[PDB]
Amino acid sequence: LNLDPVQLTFYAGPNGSQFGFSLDFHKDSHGRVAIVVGAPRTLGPSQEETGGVFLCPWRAEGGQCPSLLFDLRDETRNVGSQTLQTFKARQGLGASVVSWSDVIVACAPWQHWNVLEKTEEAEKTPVGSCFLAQPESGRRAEYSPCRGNTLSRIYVENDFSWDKRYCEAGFSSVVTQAGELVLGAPGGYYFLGLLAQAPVADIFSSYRPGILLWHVSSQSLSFDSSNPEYFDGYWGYSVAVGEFDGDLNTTEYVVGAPTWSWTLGAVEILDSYYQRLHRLRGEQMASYFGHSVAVTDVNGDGRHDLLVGAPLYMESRADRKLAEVGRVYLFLQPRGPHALGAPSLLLTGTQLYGRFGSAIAPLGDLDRDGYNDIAVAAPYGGPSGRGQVLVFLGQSEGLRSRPSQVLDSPFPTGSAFGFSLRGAVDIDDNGYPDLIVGAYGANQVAVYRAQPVVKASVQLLVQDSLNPAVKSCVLPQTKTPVSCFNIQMCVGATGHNIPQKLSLNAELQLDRQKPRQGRRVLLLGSQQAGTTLNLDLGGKHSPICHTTMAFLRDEADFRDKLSPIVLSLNVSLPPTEAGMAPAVVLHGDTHVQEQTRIVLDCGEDDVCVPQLQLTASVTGSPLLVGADNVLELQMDAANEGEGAYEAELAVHLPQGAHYMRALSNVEGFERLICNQKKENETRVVLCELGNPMKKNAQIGIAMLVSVGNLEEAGESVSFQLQIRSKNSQNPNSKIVLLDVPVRAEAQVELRGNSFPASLVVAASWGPKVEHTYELHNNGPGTVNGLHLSIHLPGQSQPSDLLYILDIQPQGGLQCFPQPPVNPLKVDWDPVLVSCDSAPCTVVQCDLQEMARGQRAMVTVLAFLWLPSLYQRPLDQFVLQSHAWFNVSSLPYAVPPLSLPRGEAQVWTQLLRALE
Amino acid sequence: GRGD
Amino acid sequence: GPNICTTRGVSSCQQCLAVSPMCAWCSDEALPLGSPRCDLKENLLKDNCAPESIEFPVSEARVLEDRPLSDKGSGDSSQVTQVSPQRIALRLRPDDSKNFSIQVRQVEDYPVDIYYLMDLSYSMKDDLWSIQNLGTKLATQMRKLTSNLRIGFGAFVDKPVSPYMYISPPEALENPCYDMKTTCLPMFGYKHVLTLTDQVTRFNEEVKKQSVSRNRDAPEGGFDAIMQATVCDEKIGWRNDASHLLVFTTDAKTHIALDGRLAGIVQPNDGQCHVGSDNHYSASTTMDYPSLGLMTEKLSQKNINLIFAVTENVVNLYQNYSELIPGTTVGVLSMDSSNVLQLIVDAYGKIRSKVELEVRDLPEELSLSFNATCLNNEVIPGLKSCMGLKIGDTVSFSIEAKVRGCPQEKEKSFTIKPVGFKDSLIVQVTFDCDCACQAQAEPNSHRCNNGNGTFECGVCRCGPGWLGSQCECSEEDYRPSQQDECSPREGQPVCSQRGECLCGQCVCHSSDFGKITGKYCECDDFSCVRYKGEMCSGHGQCSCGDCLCDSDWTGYYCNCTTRTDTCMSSNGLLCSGRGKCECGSCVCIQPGSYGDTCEKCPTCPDACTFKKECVECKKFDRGALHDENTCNRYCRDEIESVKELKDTGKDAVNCTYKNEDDCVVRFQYYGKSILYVVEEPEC
Ligand SMILES: *[C@@H]1O[C@H](CO)[C@@H](O[C@@H]2O[C@H](CO)[C@@H](O[C@@H]3O[C@H](CO)[C@@H](O)[C@H](O)[C@@H]3O)[C@H](O)[C@H]2NC(C)=O)[C@H](O)[C@H]1NC(C)=O
Ligand SMILES: *[C@@H]1O[C@H](CO)[C@@H](O[C@@H]2O[C@H](CO)[C@@H](O[C@@H]3O[C@H](CO)[C@@H](O)[C@H](O)[C@@H]3O)[C@H](O)[C@H]2NC(C)=O)[C@H](O)[C@H]1NC(C)=O
Ligand SMILES: *[C@@H]1O[C@H](CO)[C@@H](O[C@@H]2O[C@H](CO)[C@@H](O)[C@H](O)[C@H]2NC(C)=O)[C@H](O)[C@H]1NC(C)=O
Ligand SMILES: *[C@@H]1O[C@H](CO)[C@@H](O[C@@H]2O[C@H](CO)[C@@H](O)[C@H](O)[C@H]2NC(C)=O)[C@H](O)[C@H]1NC(C)=O
Ligand SMILES: *[C@@H]1O[C@H](CO)[C@@H](O[C@@H]2O[C@H](CO)[C@@H](O)[C@H](O)[C@H]2NC(C)=O)[C@H](O)[C@H]1NC(C)=O
Ligand SMILES: *[C@@H]1O[C@H](CO)[C@@H](O)[C@H](O)[C@H]1NC(C)=O
Ligand SMILES: *[C@@H]1O[C@H](CO)[C@@H](O)[C@H](O)[C@H]1NC(C)=O
Ligand SMILES: *[C@@H]1O[C@H](CO)[C@@H](O)[C@H](O)[C@H]1NC(C)=O
Ligand SMILES: [Ca+2]
Ligand SMILES: [Ca+2]
Ligand SMILES: [Ca+2]
Ligand SMILES: [Ca+2]
Ligand SMILES: [Ca+2]
Ligand SMILES: [Ca+2]
Ligand SMILES: [Ca+2]
Ligand SMILES: [Mg+2]
Repeated sequence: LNLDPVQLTFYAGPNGSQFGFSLDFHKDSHGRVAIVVGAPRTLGPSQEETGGVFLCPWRAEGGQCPSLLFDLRDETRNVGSQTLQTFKARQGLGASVVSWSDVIVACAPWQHWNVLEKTEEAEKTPVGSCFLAQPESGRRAEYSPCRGNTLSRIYVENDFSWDKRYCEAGFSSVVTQAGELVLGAPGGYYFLGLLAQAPVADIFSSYRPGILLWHVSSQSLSFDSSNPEYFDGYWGYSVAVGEFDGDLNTTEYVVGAPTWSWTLGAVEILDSYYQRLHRLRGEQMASYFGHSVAVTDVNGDGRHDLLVGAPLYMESRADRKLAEVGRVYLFLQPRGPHALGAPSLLLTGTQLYGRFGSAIAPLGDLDRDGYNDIAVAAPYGGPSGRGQVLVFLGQSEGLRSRPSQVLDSPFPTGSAFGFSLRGAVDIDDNGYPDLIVGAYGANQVAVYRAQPVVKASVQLLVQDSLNPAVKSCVLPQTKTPVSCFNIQMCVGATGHNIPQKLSLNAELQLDRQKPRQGRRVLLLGSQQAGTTLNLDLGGKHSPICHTTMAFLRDEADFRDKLSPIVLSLNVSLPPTEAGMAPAVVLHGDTHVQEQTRIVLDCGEDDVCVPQLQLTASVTGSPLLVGADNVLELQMDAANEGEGAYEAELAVHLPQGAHYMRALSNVEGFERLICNQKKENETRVVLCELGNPMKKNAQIGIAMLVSVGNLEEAGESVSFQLQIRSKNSQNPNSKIVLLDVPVRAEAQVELRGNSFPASLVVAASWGPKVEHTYELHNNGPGTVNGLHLSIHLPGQSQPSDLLYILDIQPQGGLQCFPQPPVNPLKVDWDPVLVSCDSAPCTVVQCDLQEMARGQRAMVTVLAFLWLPSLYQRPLDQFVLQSHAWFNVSSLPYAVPPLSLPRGEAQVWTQLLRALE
Repeated sequence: GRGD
Repeated sequence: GPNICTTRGVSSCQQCLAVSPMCAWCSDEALPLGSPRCDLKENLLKDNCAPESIEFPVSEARVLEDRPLSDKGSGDSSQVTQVSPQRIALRLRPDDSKNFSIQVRQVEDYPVDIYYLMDLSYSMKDDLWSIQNLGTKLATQMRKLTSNLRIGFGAFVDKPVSPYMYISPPEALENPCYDMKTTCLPMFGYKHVLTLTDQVTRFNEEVKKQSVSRNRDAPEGGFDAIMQATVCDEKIGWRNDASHLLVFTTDAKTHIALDGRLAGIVQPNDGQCHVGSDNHYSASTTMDYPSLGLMTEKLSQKNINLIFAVTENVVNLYQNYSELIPGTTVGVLSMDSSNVLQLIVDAYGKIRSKVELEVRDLPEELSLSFNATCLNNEVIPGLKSCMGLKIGDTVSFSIEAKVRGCPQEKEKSFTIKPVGFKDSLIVQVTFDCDCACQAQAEPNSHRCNNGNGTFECGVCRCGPGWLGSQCECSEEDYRPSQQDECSPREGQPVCSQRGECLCGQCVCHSSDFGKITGKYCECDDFSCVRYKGEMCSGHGQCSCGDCLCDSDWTGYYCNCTTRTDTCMSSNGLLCSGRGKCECGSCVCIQPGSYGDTCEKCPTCPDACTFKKECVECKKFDRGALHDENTCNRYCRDEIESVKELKDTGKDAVNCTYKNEDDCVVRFQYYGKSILYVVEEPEC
């Protein structure tokens, strides 16, 4: 919003060094803020792409930066019979730089490590390493948690268990507030994903120059897993820290696994001991869900909110085509124990291949409005594909879908603008957090400074009615009496660190609706309908109020005496900019509008006092809990008094209820303009009833409202209905309260069929007959106490006329038949053969809890008894299987209306061929 | 156990 | 008559033509201040005003070129036509629609070139042995389907970078499997070995000289090879007039875009050919893996069919990928690639059995509704694809093009092309909004108040300030009025509280964020219902407060789609014949049936219940349904064959249907639907 896209500071690095691949703010001891920039391809002393880190001091004009020197010589030591080796060529130093306190932590993800012992070696691989430095004291330290001295032969015999030879530690790094370094190793445990943590103090204390392989005492690493889902998940591709368990003492880690579960993606929230607390599965495969994760409080609730990026998400285009644009997921943290379900918002990029969500950077309170904001990056987005960064402002219920600002890449094409972002630090020290965007393609870093935000507050006060026969003032230069009314226009600008020379232009328009010659009201001073006051509010902590005189034109001049007079106040920054960027950004309600009208047929009293009556009647009384209830709130309005000005129908909707549409019975005005609004703590809908609601006018309004989320409520829900106007005496109608009962109900389908339904038996192993019973929870509410009893004739023995086999509860409802089915492991006019004739084989199928709309199917495997088929080959049999449905109770506060119960019959017709 |  | 043409417009020919397609205009000087100039043609013609001066443009579609569909294929490649007509010209008046039909044929003996892209990991050593003579075996099975067959070979392992590859000891760079006491080639990203050639013996020779290489991580760089094979048209040797099959054989997960960060590669993969004179992927070690979206763009652009010949352990992974890559088929591959020859033939037959249309470069002002005739003569509505076809079958699609208002471009052209077909239909749309009377325009005519306004088309279009029929009433000079028609009815608001009652006519307000129009300024284009924050769901234009939904969409909120492609189920019937289609979604009216396409039901009548009549329809041709066309329209099974009574491999529906002759018809249903009907039942 208030980021300045004109005065940019550009920091440049060596050409082709990828200066800007990663960056962070560094605050030295003196308090000055410097920028730490990583250049993972900076040439080393041997003309090799070792990488480097640059510490850029804050300068208005930017420019070059002095490099932060790190050791870049390949090391080698002989410990006993082994020869530890370190290879720093193409190590990518600076690929991840994080600053904490006075320590700069730059990692080299692709640094190689190798151990030689006799002929056998350790299979030189990119273990990775991270370099720690204190720029003030000059201290240097290193941390390579995945270095080992185990030969490659040992790993083969142990099935590559605890194989950390390819961690690439430092791929993603973050330092907790307590001061514990957390490194992401997407390749650890054979590309399974690894996480390494160690206090920064212990890393410095335990570091010893010339010792390539040491062990930090307090370090803790993640755990290897045999679950195939985690295979090749790159667990640790991105890492973030935050609070997600309600205990401020403990710190929780947010780890992204962009290829978890066969390239599905996932973000895991785990405590300091790596015990998983919650997992957020990706939405689309190969979308790289979890590529970037950010933790911030975007709704001012005091609880951190999780943001996940999916750069390669392909949104379903309107033409049934998939377009790769990227997506950012917002997971607002609910109150109490974490219950993060579906994402609370879905920000989707627009430019194809833009990789929206590639980098997410919390911005703090960019506008100081009380809600934290974020800046999502599209390194290849924008109309020209040069990349852009979008700024989203937090609000009381998450983020705003519309990006408040869009920063376009000032660099050439293919600069990867916005690949790395960082904010929440006031670099220039003007009270507003600033943003720095890295573009390693152009080897430059762009610094965006946040400008002060002015919260303009415009208030226009004017009369409610005009009486032309009350001419008091006289037109200047003449004495022709006219009807004059006062117009008060209070303007107030407030903000933090705003300039003391703040000026505002307040434009007043009288009767803006009509054309210039159609204006009915004019100002006494200029005899014109409109003025532009220049208000300077520098140093003013209270609104500035100005008053003018507006007179009603002569009655014979204008014929329209019914259309309300509309007064507008525009307010805007002065054009003093003269081409330069305005030092401030005007924000808030800068445009107000108020109405006034000529006193028309208000009676001898010259005051319009209306009388308003309302009637409430709801249709669809049963509000089934868990069902998308739609209620028709049929209503009637009567203006039994005089004319009502700006008559509006007020409906107080509960949290579950939502306005859908409102239709009136007036042919000319059948559709009512309803404006949903969240009045103090209860949402309300304002539907117009005609601005000059005529006397003796009755309007019947039928509104459809969607009521949901009734589970977290009582037996009933009520609505507030009132008709409010802008008259002086009796402006509002009596509030009519309408209550609708809330009920929980559900129904279940009991159906089954025979496979085959009929099987002509020509008359042990023989014809195959199986019965399948399926239950569907079609009811709006969930079901609990699922019970089923199937009556199957027979004994599963030679006495049985139809051998039976194992019963399969596909839905998940186990049962026990009365006679033990399949005693042997081997699978060896019709008369109603019910279960009565033989021992009734009844299976106690119980599923207890049944999800809404869920279907459970139980099938029985049976075969006609071959010896029994031969005997009695002249008696047609129709094997009838009967089942009974049963429910304990709906799991709700009030599950009335009995419980679902069914009675279904399934039979198979043998059709004795030799009957 | 793991790999190609 | 109180039609829309007379109510609105009545100001100029230009405005009335945009009122609605049915409106006309009379520029004749007759009827002075009488009947409205704009109305239905019969209304205008009925009241005289017909000196052949009525401007009533009619939308027309002309076939600029339509060669007949070639019936034989092969022969001369240039003359092989699979879509007819090939070019059509559309002239659409404002907010008008015109229907046009096209035909698509799967010509027999159409040339096909198959490019074999085989993963060469160490686990594919067994596979490479069975492929040894796949060139001749593939040729024999294809010569019965195509005269012109050309086969190429390509291999891939992974990026030769520090991870994914063994870089130590130094010997490992030359013999990666040296730690296993074996010899193998050094790792390579993608290696084109044999360009598409008709000499099938070359394929056998090249495969015999190939060898495997060993990498570290399970995922392979397969998608890198697919991109290079698709975009290296000259190197690979694709023929424009031929079916392009890209057999992609692998037995492991595949690296996707953004995986190159492990190797340090961050540059996005551009869809360019980087295969050099050495036939190796030059940018393998310096460019990231392609994304799914990029591959689909290049596969669709090059008209290449991708076949995932993968093994069992990754069949689901590539099946899920195939969902995100439309136009791809997945085939289960044996662990030794022993059934690849049958996999290719089945894949090719499946590819040629379907026709799906795609629209390219469609202007935003146009919408299209497609109806498919497919096999038989049932016109499934809102469907752009026909499945179940065999070679030689012709399907016809009826398309209606509707324009959103009057675009100012006046010349647009889009292409309708079936997926995988070189042939396409080029539609040239020429919008026609202004009328011919505008040519004889008088900027300052003495008729229009001594030339203070422009005269054209038999009426006066007055300039600013001056209003009236002859521009003689000014703007404010006639504030008083006595014959004013500002109020639509007595006692109603003048000009609907949105205009000025000057000179009788209602002059509408500035119409902020919109435009107020009408005899009483009642109509507008900013009052339509917004379904999800967009007026008319962004699938329609507001016309006097009514959402005039364009083609492809319908409903008061223009949010119900007319597309029924979602309903189309593997079964070949809309929503599996168990329900209808409501705005794409399936309504499973059939009891016990559910799913996205009402395809899965476990409590419905068994196959036998109905398949009994399917055999009675063809195997017997008696009783009924034989005259109802069900034996062909509905019965896609086979006629009486035998009763093997041993085909339980997959789909074993044992049915002892009893016929009218009392014979026990033992028929077995057996994912091409096949009915093993008994040759002769026993009574
Ligand atoms: C490939 O196929 C589809 C592509 O979208 C996906 O299959 C689904 O995978 C999920 C995760 O394994 C399955 O989840 C489970 O579903 C049951 C309910 O069916 C639920 O009770 C469990 O808690 C769990 O969520 C899901 O069933 C499965 N769907 C189907 C139709 O099989 C997935 O992306 C891929 N499946 C693979 C790789 O197995
Ligand atoms: C694709 O098929 C559908 C369904 O046949 C076509 O829509 C239907 O087309 C017919 C013929 O134009 C319409 O008939 C009409 O009836 C209405 C009254 O209901 C009348 O006002 C029209 O003048 C006309 O006589 C029918 O309404 C229409 N829709 C439905 C729901 O049946 C569609 O046009 C076909 N598309 C193409 C490109 O051929
Ligand atoms: C749900 O099932 C139970 C049995 O599991 C039913 O209660 C039993 O019903 C039989 C048959 O009437 C009686 O002989 C038992 O004494 C009952 N047991 C009790 C009441 O504990 C029950 O009626 C079924 N559904 C409901 C709630 O009606
Ligand atoms: C657009 O639809 C019309 C029908 O509404 C088609 O006109 C029919 O064309 C066929 C084939 O020539 C004739 O058999 C019919 O007799 C015609 N109309 C009718 C219903 O009698 C028209 O061909 C379609 N599109 C084109 C290409 O103009
Ligand atoms: C198109 O929009 C309409 C609303 O304008 C949707 O109709 C709603 O459907 C749901 C589900 O049946 C009902 O609960 C609502 O009450 C309906 N609203 C109405 C009738 O105003 C309709 O479902 C939408 N269609 C699609 C495909 O989304
Ligand atoms: C965490 O430490 C603080 C000390 O600052 C202590 O008050 C708190 O109780 C500790 N947490 C728990 C769960 O005890
Ligand atoms: C808002 O509503 C709450 C709940 O009824 C009430 O406690 C509070 O005082 C209200 N705030 C107002 C009226 O400003
Ligand atoms: C049912 O049909 C299948 C397929 O023909 C056959 O394999 C099986 O043996 C049959 N079962 C019988 C005859 O019971
Ligand atoms: Ca905690
Ligand atoms: Ca929060
Ligand atoms: Ca904010
Ligand atoms: Ca700042
Ligand atoms: Ca009064
Ligand atoms: Ca193999
Ligand atoms: Ca690999
Ligand atoms: Mg492999």
